[PDB]
Amino acid sequence: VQKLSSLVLPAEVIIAQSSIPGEGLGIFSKTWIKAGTEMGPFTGRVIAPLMWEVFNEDGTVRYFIDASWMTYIKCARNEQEQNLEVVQIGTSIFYKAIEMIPPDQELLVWYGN
Repeated sequence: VQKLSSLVLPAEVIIAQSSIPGEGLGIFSKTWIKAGTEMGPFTGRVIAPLMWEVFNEDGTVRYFIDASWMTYIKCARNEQEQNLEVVQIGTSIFYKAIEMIPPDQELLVWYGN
């Protein structure tokens, strides 16, 4: 698996106007992004129970991470336009490409499974 770090904007992506109605900027692929590519860690403030649940082993919510160039990736409104899934590694949040992503396609993230 390719690993894109959340520190500095990867060569594999650029920022341009989001194809989605409300939010202005978005992340667009610049090269092919292979299936399984993981991006992160997504960093932010830990909030007691842009924001993602960090889960316990039993599937309950432990806390929220509230916010990187990753903060420019907009949310998929539905599974059809989703091409990134939130994955938890330990208590860290990564985004993972569900499938191969073609060049010049907006990166849109949501919950998986």
